[PDB]
Amino acid sequence: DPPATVYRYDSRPPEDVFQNGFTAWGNNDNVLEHLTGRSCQVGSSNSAFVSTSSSRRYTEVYLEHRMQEAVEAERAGRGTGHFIGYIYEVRADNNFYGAASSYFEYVDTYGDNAGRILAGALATYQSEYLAHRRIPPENIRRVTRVYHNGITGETTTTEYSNARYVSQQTRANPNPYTSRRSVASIVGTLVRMAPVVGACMARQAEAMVLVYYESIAYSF
Amino acid sequence: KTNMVVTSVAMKPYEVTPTRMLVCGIAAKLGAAASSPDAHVPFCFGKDLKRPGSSPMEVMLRAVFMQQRPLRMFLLIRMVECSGKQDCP
Amino acid sequence: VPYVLVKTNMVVTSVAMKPYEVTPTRMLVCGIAAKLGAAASSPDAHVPFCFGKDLKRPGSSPMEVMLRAVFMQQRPLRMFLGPKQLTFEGKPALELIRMVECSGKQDCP
Amino acid sequence: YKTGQPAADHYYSKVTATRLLASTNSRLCAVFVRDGQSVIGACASPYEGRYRDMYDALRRLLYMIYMSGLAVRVHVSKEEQYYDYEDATFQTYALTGISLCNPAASIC
Amino acid sequence: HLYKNFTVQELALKLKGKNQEFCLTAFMSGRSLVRACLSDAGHEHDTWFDTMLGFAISAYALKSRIALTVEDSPYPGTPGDLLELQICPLNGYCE
Amino acid sequence: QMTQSPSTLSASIGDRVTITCRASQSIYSWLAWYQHKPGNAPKLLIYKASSLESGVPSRFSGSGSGTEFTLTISSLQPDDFASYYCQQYNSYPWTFGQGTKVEI
Amino acid sequence: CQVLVESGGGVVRPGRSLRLSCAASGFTFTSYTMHWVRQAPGKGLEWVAIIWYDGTNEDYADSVKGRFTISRDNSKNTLYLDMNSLRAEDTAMYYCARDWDNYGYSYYFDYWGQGTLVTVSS
Amino acid sequence: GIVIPPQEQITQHGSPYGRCANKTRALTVAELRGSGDLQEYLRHVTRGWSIFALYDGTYLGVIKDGTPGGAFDLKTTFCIMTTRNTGQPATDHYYSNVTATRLLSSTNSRLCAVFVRSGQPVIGACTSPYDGKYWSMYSRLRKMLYLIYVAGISVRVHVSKEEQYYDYEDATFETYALTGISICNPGSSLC
Repeated sequence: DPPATVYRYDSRPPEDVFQNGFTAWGNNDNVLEHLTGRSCQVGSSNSAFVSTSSSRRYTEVYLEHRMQEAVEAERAGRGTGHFIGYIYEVRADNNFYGAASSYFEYVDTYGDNAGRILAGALATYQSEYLAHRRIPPENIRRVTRVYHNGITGETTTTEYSNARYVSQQTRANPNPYTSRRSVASIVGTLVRMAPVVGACMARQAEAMVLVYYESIAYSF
Repeated sequence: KTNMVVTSVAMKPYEVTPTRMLVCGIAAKLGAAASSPDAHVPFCFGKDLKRPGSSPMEVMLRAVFMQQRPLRMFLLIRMVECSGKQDCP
Repeated sequence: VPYVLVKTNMVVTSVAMKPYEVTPTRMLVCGIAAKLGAAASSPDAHVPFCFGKDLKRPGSSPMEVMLRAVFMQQRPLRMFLGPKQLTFEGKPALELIRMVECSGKQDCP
Repeated sequence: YKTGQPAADHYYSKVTATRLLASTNSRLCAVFVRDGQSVIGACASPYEGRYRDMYDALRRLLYMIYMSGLAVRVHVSKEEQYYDYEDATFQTYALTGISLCNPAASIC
Repeated sequence: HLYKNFTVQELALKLKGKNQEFCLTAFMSGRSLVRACLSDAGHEHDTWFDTMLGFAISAYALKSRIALTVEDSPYPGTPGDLLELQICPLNGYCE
Repeated sequence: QMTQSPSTLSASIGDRVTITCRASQSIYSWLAWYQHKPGNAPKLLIYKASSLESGVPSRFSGSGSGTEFTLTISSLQPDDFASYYCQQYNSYPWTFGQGTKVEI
Repeated sequence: CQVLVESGGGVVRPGRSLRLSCAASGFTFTSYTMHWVRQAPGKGLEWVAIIWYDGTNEDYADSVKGRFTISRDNSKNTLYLDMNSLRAEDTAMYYCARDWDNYGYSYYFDYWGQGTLVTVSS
Repeated sequence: GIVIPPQEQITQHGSPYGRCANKTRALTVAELRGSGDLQEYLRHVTRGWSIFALYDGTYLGVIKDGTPGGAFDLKTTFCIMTTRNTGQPATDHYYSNVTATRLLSSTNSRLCAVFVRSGQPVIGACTSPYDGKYWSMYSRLRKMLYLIYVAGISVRVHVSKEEQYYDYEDATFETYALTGISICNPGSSLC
């Protein structure tokens, strides 16, 4: 069952996304080069996928987590404290491919040894759905704006409705994405701490520290 | 304390006993105001050096500090991960 | 009598550990491995392996360290399976005696 | 608490770890969830219990399956019951094994 | 002395005679470079060094800042002794 | 400590015999029941408090209720005339029993 | 079939060394963990020595530590127990036992020996 | 060239069933042909119509070659003792900027890791929790090996050349025992 509505996070203001929306960084079709996190690095970013999520709780916890990062920087004196964030409710057309379905389809057809176990695990934990090469502004329906005041510590939530949304009966593509065998030398599934999140989503949200998942999952 | 999260993890020598270390840090309340004294609170826990292995509290402390989901600390003697939004909002 | 057989080009798919039913003095750290290139009809796609661990002396076995690293990195290896069998999920699971990460075609044909 | 149940293994499939509990000198506890509902509570201890030696090899996998929400099945020994969780509708029992689940192999 | 907001740059674990030391070379673009080793002197039968090394390895791999207090080393070119290791809040700065 | 009872007993051919062994602390199911021919090598009879080794007559049976263990011989052919020892393999040391004699 | 013959027992004055030998046939001598156990006259059996299938671990009972040294050999299929500083207590019937679980670490024994007398007195 | 362990590293007769004893390794045909002393030694020791077992083949007195593991069916398998006490001096030998690959581990034995830079092996370095004078160092080096294997960082390995292991087969790189692993960047005092 493909998910009807997906939620994707970003920091761009409503006046920009409602007209421009999101776009793919580059033209990388490989499924792991996105999931594993190389195609969303600093200097190698060429991803043709825009990462999303199919669960509003996963996106909400990221915003709650980044809420602490803002106030923590206020404690150290190196942060403004005030925060802004956005969750864009995008209706899934026939251009979205599920990470868990995409990843497992890769591993089955191109050898078991080509995929990291945490790469598949991060795909499921993320409920991440990839947008192919663009998201037109006609695809955005609702944006939830969360504002924080460090002086008061109170969060104000406001919901906006798109003026260019087009009502259609659409759903995500149940089928996965097919990409060639990756010539790339994969080192590890890059993630971000507080909380665990794929590198692609973390970078496309906005220096950010990108930490190997295989170097932190197992205790020393 | 409820809806707490751990911000700083750190273990230090204990001068009282040469065979005892203290994992000691600072915990912050998720979403609380910085000016509110309730958010920033000390946290301290002890480990005997003679025991070979890792204490069962330290494993969970590392896990929760790594994944940052909140905790409820019972005065520290024990602490429990938050169950749900209606439980630990 | 099962003569030790050299298994080539597995990747440890699943890691599963259990208490040993023989004595309270040994762990049973085990897993399910799958060869690459063979059909799923043969039991070569879900071959189970087991190995004990000494629970009296704290620490981690070097072979356990290898199993963790390799299974995380999903990397090929060659095992020397046999000749002891241990129970696992109601089916036999052979014991491995040493495991070698493959280099190339010559090492792991 | 020793329930006196006839020391048999219990199979709980397709679960993931949430809600870690721990104390100073006591056992650590984890709730296990499938499809959003609690199924079993499994705990391990290095200080008291029949499986007190079990704890290092357990914590080596519990940390992993807590960091990574991987497919896990719990083998539970029901000899000892625990009441650490406050108002626990789910039964809390001792932990004897953690097995990563492979649907492709269809073992779990 | 106290040092704050330092991310580790190098970590080494080497031997010295009978004993073995482990140390960190921590550098921040702002101030100068700091180096500090700790060795097991009378702690061979203890478990202090093992958890010290676990914390150091985790702090390096997880790429977080450290705030450490290191005693002064009178001999130039030789790292001072470290007593406390403290992982800074993830993706931020210590207080 | 891991102590048997009774010290000695008698039973004709075709009867049954029960021997109990108790421990200060629980041994779970880590019990071995041994037959000691006076002037020969003991041969293992009962393992895990319930199972039976290969080549052993089925008349022997074991009950493993935690602290208290029982061993029963359903029918006593003359071959069953020996001592019987209860052994733990849970914790240090691997204590044996004191023996119980079976004769006419 | 599995056999285990003992050898090398006799009267020994206090404070002298002796060698107890165990020979086995029909199977690998020390692919199994092998133990050494003794019985005092009119008392309960106790456990003394353990040998792995390679010789890695050799632990002893609390009463034979520092005065008993255990040994294995696969070339001649022999188990050896060396007694030094023999005391009056160890006036016992000694024999060796093979473990059943195979490939190490069981504390229950399948095949024992006929036993050899080692007596310590003035 | 293929590194050949010396003559003294061979047991009299290996265990049956194909499983060599602990702390021993099966013998491949390449190593057997590597040294003629071993050839003549096994030529004169073993008499009669006897065929033994090898990993890469067999032995008769010509030598046949087969599939890996195929000949393990027959009982007698040659076992080279993995460890040899060279007698070389106790010093520090450092090899810098290499990364881990091709790990080896056995039953109740050591953990090995080939170190490679620029595509070719440099030094085979291993640690053993049980055996060896550096047994107090596995519980310290396993963490470093795991980190530098999962992250694949350029790391310098410091070995002591007393013992000589032979856990790898057809190993061009020599195998030794490792003492200090350092995560370093060029031009540093802790390097």
